[PDB]
Formats: sequence, C-alpha cells, structure tokens
Amino acid sequence: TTYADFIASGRTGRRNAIHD
Amino acid sequence: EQESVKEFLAKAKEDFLKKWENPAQNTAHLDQFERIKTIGTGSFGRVMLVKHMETGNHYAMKILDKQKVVKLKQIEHTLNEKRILQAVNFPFLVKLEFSFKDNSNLYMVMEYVPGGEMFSHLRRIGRFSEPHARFYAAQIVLTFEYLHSLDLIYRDLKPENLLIDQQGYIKVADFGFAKRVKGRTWTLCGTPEYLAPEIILSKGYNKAVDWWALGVLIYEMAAGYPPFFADQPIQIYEKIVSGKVRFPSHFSSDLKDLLRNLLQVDLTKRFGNLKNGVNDIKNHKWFATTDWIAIYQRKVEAPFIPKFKGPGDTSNFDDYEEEEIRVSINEKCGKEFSEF
Ligand SMILES: Cc1cncc2cccc(S(=O)(=O)N3CCCNC[C@@H]3C)c12
Repeated sequence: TTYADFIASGRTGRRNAIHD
Repeated sequence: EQESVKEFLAKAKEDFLKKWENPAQNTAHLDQFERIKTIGTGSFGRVMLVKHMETGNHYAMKILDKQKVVKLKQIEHTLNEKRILQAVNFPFLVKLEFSFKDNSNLYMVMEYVPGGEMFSHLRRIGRFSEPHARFYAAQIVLTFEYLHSLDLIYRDLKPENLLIDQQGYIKVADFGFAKRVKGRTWTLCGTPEYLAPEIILSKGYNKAVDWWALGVLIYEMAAGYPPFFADQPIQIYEKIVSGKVRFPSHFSSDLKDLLRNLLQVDLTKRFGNLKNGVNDIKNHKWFATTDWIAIYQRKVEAPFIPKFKGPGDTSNFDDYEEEEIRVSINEKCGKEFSEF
C-alpha cells in the first residue's frame, strides 16, 4: 500500500530544508 | 465580511510597518535566563526551554552560531527571519519575545509552545481525519492571508514547522526563509516534498508557492504521507514537475477538488494566485462548515488537546544530546550581523 511504502522509505523523520 | 478583512489587514499593515522600519533590538541578555532542556535542533544551532528569572515565564530560545550561518550563506535569510518576526502579530504566528547577540551567537527567545510539533503527532497517529486537518488548514489559510498582505512569503510550510499550543491551536514557528518581497524572487529554498514546480525549474516565483505548499500540507495531514515522495530529493522533483497526483481512496470528493486546485502546476489556474484572491479557498465547498471569524477568535473546539503535566514540561518533545553554549572572548561576524 502507499502508506507501507512511505513508513519504509528514508524520508519519514524530520525533513531538512535545502540551501543552494 | 470581506470588507472587515480589508480593514483588519489595513490596520495590521500600519502596525507591521512601524516595527519593520524600526526593529526591536537588544531587548535582553543570555544570563537573564535559566537554560533547562534542548527541545529541538536545526541546522543553525539548538532550541532550548528557558525560564526568565525576573518574571518566571518559560520561553523557547533559538541559538544560532554566527560562524555556521556565514559558512551556510544564510546571512541575509537570518536578518530576514528576525526583522520579519519581531514585526508581525497574529494568533497563529509564534511570538518573538526577546532578541540579542553576543560574541558567538544569535539568540531568538520565543513563546514556549508546550504541545509539541504537528509532525510528531501526525507520524504517531498516522493521519488526520478531514475535519481535523480542516481545523489546521484553516489556521494556515488565515495566516498566509495575513502574511501575503504584508508582502511576506513564508516559504517553508511543513508539519515540522507547525507547533500545537495548549488549546490545540497552531503556531507557525521558524521564519528562516520568510522574505518581504513585492514581485518575483529566485532563491532555491524550502523543503523538497513541498517545493513548487517553478522553484525546481528555477523560474522565479511569488507568494503562490505558499499556496501550493498549503496543498501538500493538507494532503499530508489527511493521507499520512506526502503527495510526492521518494528516498532521494531528485526523484521527488521528478514527481513534482510531472504534474500527477494520486489521491487515497478515502479522500472526499471536495478535498480532492481543493488539492487539484492547490497542487496545480499552471500558475494562472492555481488557488490563491487568481483574481478573487484567497477567497477561492475560503468560500470553497471543503471549508463550508468553517467559520473563519471563530477560527480567528479561538472559539472553536480543537479536535485534539495536547498533554500538559505543568509549566516547563517537555514531554511532548524529544530528548537531545546536551552541549554547552560557548561564548568566545572575541567578536565574530559583527559587520555581517550588525542590524540584528
Ligand atoms: C519546540 C519549540 C517550542 N517552543 C517554541 C519553538 C519555537 C520555534 C521552534 C521550536 S522547534 O520545535 O524546536 N523547531 C525548531 C527546530 C527545528 N524544528 C522546527 C521547529 C519549529 C520551538
């Protein structure tokens, strides 16, 4: 399911902003 | 109704401008606060719970290493952060109480908001019901109306940046990429899952990217996961620019219709960016039950009230590895952060 893919992904914790 | 809005905001602009052109500056010092517990971390330094001793009030103080800001080329961004924040005033904007600097650090003592981060509640529970997310969405609709009207772009809306207070209401913390601009801006910034397509395609953009970021928030709140996700950023940007969004099955037809109009790639057909303005969102069928004046007034019953075992309680926040605040005997970066 789409949920299972998400909780098993590497972007489930706090997400950093980008800099450039 | 929409002339109360016109009038409310006009008065708010008189107010915000006085403070914009003459910012509050050096209204405290470090050794007036007891440092209790790191309650969160960002790229610039830590955020701590502190008690003001003369008064006994608790605040959250955000420390930023001046040298780390420079290296990160976030100097103009961090002057934006403070100047903007000291100058605004709205129920759903975390309050900047005091601000000051020393040889080593920038400090931003703000409203301590004890309920936790929308984020960690969203990840714990999984996902919010539509009524629940609507409550929050409404608070972000009214805040952006307030911000945009003062020429501000927020530019980093996410659950991580929304803090729930005692009454279950919201506080937009972190103003690190907010920016006062009339017309277009180009800095590549925000958080990847929330970037507008025009930001990715280096096109030059406006307040409408906050509106698209509203869509991602709502989707993420109601689905439990974001509309475009992957393990690496570059694969997220593929999925964003591609202009397709699958909705969960349990999503109501009205909610899917708001999101299709929010996460619209084409800027000329995206809600918030059209000639009716913010009202193509306020008068939308999904917010039909929503009483915007009662939301503003704090009169509605939040669907969730955070746990609160007393003043100075940090249980709705993680624990973090403690570290000394060190103040060099020499001044660093004084020319650059002069106006702070
Ligand atoms: C806990 C907290 C508690 N009270 C006020 C706050 C004001 C700003 C930031 C935080 S904070 O969460 O530590 N914080 C910054 C760290 C990175 N995460 C974003 C979030 C807004 C506060």
